[PDB]
This record gives sequence, structure tokens and C-alpha cells, in this order.
Amino acid sequence: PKPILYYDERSPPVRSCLMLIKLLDIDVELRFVNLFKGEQFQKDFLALNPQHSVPTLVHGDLVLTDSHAILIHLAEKFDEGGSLWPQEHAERMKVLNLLLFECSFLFRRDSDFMSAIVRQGFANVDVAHHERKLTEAYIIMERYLENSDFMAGPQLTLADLSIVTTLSTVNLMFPLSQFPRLRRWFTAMQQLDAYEANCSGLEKLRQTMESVGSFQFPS
Amino acid sequence: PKPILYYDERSPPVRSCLMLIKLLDIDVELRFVNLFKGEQFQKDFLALNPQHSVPTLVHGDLVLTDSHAILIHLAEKFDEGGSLWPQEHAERMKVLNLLLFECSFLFRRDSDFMSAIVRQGFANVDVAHHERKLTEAYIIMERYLENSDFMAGPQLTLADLSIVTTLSTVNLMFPLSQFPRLRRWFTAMQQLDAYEANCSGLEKLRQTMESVGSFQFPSSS
Ligand SMILES: N[C@@H](CCC(=O)N[C@@H](CS)C(=O)NCC(=O)O)C(=O)O
Ligand SMILES: N[C@@H](CCC(=O)N[C@@H](CS)C(=O)NCC(=O)O)C(=O)O
Ligand SMILES: Nc1ccc(N2CCc3sccc3C2)nc1
Ligand SMILES: Nc1ccc(N2CCc3sccc3C2)nc1
Ligand SMILES: Nc1ccc(N2CCc3sccc3C2)nc1
Ligand SMILES: Nc1ccc(N2CCc3sccc3C2)nc1
Repeated sequence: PKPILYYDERSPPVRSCLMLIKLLDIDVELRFVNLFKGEQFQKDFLALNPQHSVPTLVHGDLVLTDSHAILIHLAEKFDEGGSLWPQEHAERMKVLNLLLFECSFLFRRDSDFMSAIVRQGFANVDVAHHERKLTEAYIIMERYLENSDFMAGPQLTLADLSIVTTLSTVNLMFPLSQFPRLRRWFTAMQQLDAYEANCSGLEKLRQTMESVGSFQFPS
Repeated sequence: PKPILYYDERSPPVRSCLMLIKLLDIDVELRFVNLFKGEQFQKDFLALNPQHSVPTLVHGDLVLTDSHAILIHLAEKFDEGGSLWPQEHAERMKVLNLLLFECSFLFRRDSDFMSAIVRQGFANVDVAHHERKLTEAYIIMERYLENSDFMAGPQLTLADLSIVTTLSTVNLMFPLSQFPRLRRWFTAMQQLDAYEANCSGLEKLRQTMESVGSFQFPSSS
């Protein structure tokens, strides 16, 4: 049967999957899991995904509990022969490598910063520390873009979808003034029709964060 | 052109790659990058890998900067038809899913703990907090083993290699006794000839941590 996506659009990895789904016009059933109400700890979802995280994809008997696996799976099933998840091995490995950068480096550091806001209160966060950690991510991405026009090569791939949602989230706080290649790439991503899938969730994330913490991100 | 692996065996993800290299008898040129001396910030390596992390693999013009990419690449190049990185799509996705669990959950939480020891000092670390976080990973892995002998199924896969190295590192601090499936899995992993590639580096990590932090892990003799 058709894929089922457990989601909360405020989640950047969720938005990456939403962008792919829109890009490929994949017919998917959406099941909302409200992270703010802690619905990821509901007995049935916990049983389904012990990591209590979104996105989660159920496709037949297959249960995927990580956005990067979901991106790759959906690409291989609904974009067979496509260039998003390249056929050529070396090209595919480059995309995979960036997907892991997003998971291990960019998202980890953005998560550290955003969780700190929630836990400590906006005014009490060591912003200088997190500015350093996240600017380091900006620097790395700028380096990757000095070689290729997109993150993992000359064409749009799954890596760009994964990275742009988290990047847009980091950019709620930290400006991209000093990173021209990154800004050019980000602007190009925003021109994509699929980028609309990132829009609603990013603003709902901003709304929820700002309401909970009684603060405002810099304009 | 043979693959080149930049490594420090104290690194758990490095050890996962070392294990795979031994399992598949891959001819690789090892290049030691001493993390304790901050050699990952040397100009040439930093230029190669702006993440300044090991393992890093150079294979022709391909530069891989994450152990999970390295594992998959080496399996696809040197173990086509093998069970480590299954051909069947559903099985392959299951392995991939578990590799990402290692990266996003298990290693992240072990990293948080071990880095805290170095940055705060062993005596000052909120051990109760990290014990909760890492016990959660134990529980999850126990669940994954409910229906199979190995992490992603009945056969040893890349997922087992990635997970066991970090697992053994967590086990330096937190015991596995109360997790029957996980304990028997770990014991079985230790029986593999390839597990030797985890032994040397694991002990070196223990020795370095204990020397730097002036402490002893509870598992130490
Ligand atoms: N590496 C995972 C990260 C998943 C993740 O952290 N999801 C967050 C939303 S941004 C979540 O579900 N948090 C709920 C929780 O951890 O309890 C992926 O890419 O899917
Ligand atoms: N997700 C990465 C993690 C790599 C990693 O964190 N390596 C550590 C060794 S355990 C490192 O090189 N640290 C050096 C640094 O960050 O400066 C992978 O699986 O390869
Ligand atoms: N990773 C992640 C992303 C989003 C969320 N949300 C939306 C914003 C907030 S502020 C307090 C709780 C929540 C639930 N949680 C975790
Ligand atoms: N308890 C708790 C509640 C929310 C969070 N967040 C805030 C929103 C985002 S955006 C990317 C990561 C996160 C993590 N962390 C921990
Ligand atoms: N991830 C990671 C793994 C190992 C290392 N090492 C070996 C142990 C220690 S204790 C202080 C520095 C180092 C260098 N660093 C970072
Ligand atoms: N500055 C610094 C030096 C070492 C570390 N470590 C210690 C060894 C290990 S084993 C898994 C993760 C880590 C991280 N972190 C930060």
C-alpha cells in the first residue's frame, strides 16, 4: 500500500521528507504527531518507533525511523533512474556523505542550540558558544559549495533537501552575511516549488519557539 | 589506486571501518591521525576534510568523511553479493536505518557523555543524566534484537559493525548485564575474528581517557 508518514512539520528532518514528497508528487498518508504535546511518547507510536522521533515512515512492512533513510527509500521507489539519488556509485556516495554531514554535524549542532533555548530560556543561552559551533557548519558548507553548484554535485540531490531545512532553521538565529556561496545556494533552493513544503513548518516552529520562550528571533 | 584510511583507532567509528576491512580482507593504506595531538586540524587534512574527523577515506577522487558512508562504500566495492550490505531493497533499508540510529542516537549520546568527561572532569559530570540517556539506547537496541540474532536481521550486517564499536565504548562505563538479548549479542560479536580490530583501539581509548582525566572506569581492573 501507499507510504505512511508520521510527522510534525516543525521538525526540519520532517520538512526534508515533505519537500521530496512534493517534488516527486508522491501519494502519502500523513499522520500528525504533535511534538509540543509530547505525542511521540504515546504508547502506540513508541511501539512503532522506540526512538520516539519524527519523521517515521511506514511502507508496507518497512518501518523507517530516520529522515535520511526515508529520503533514500522514497527516491529509490518513486524516482528510479532519477538524479536525486544518483545511479553512478561515486556520485551516490557523495550524496550519502553529505546526508551524514547533516545528521552528524549540522542537525546535531542546531539541535544543541535550539534545545538550549527551551531548557535554559533564550536570554540565558550561551549564544557565543552556539554561534561558534553553527558558524563552523556554515564555513564547511561554504567550502563544499566552492567546488559544486549544489551540495553534493552539479545537480540537486537528496543532500540539498536534507540540508536546506535545517539550514533555514539555523538561519532563524544566525545570518548568512559572510557566506556568499551559501546565500546563493539558499536563494536558489527557495526558488524551487518544493521549498513551499518547508515554509509552513518553519514559521510554525518560529511561532511555537517564540511563544514558549516569550522571546523573538532576530529579524 | 588502493583506498587510504585516515584513522585513530581510539575512535569508535574508525574501529567499525577497521572491522569491515578485516572481515573483507581489503588492502588499505592506513594513515594515523593523532587526535590527542589535534592532528585532525593539520592544514592538509583539514583541506581534505573540513569536518576534521576520522575515519576519512580517500579512494581515487572520492573522499568520504563519515564512517557509515565508508562502510557502505567498501561493502559495495568489495562485497557485492554479500549479506553485510544486502542487495534486497527492504533488507538494505533496514540496515541503513540502523546505521543512522548509531549516528543520530547511540554515538551522539556516547559522544555527549565522553566529551563531558574531558570538558568538565570525570568527578563533575552529571553521571545520572548520561546514564539515563545511554540506558535508553540499550533499551532500544534490546528491542531491535527481539526478533533476530543480529541488529538488522538473521545475518551480520554493517549495522552490527557500526553499533558494536560505540556499544563497547559505552560499556566502559555502563554494564549490559540487565539486557539479555544485548548481552548475548555483544558476547557473540566479541567471538568474531574481526572484533580484534576493536580490541586494541578500545583499550587505547580507555587508557587515554583514564590518564587524561585521572580516573578509572568502573569496568577497569
Ligand atoms: N536523525 C533523525 C533526527 C530525528 C529527530 O531528532 N526528530 C525530532 C524532531 S526535529 C523529534 O522527533 N524529537 C522528539 C523526541 O526526540 O522525543 C532524522 O533525521 O530523522
Ligand atoms: N559521524 C561521524 C563521527 C566522526 C567523529 O566524530 N570522529 C571523532 C573521533 S570519535 C573525531 O574525529 N573528532 C575530531 C574532531 O571533531 O575534532 C562518523 O561516523 O564518522
Ligand atoms: N526537534 C524538535 C523540533 C521541534 C519540536 N517542537 C516544536 C518546537 C517546540 S518548543 C518545545 C517543544 C517543542 C516541540 N521539538 C523537537
Ligand atoms: N525538550 C525539547 C523541546 C524542543 C527541542 N528543540 C526545539 C526545536 C528544535 S528545531 C531543531 C531541533 C530542536 C530541538 N529540544 C528539546
Ligand atoms: N571522538 C574522539 C575520540 C577519541 C579522542 N581522543 C582519544 C581520547 C582523548 S581524551 C582527550 C583527547 C582525546 C583524543 N578524541 C575524540
Ligand atoms: N575535546 C574533546 C576530546 C575528546 C572527546 N571525546 C573523548 C573520546 C570519545 S569516545 C566517543 C566520543 C568521544 C569524544 N571529546 C571532546
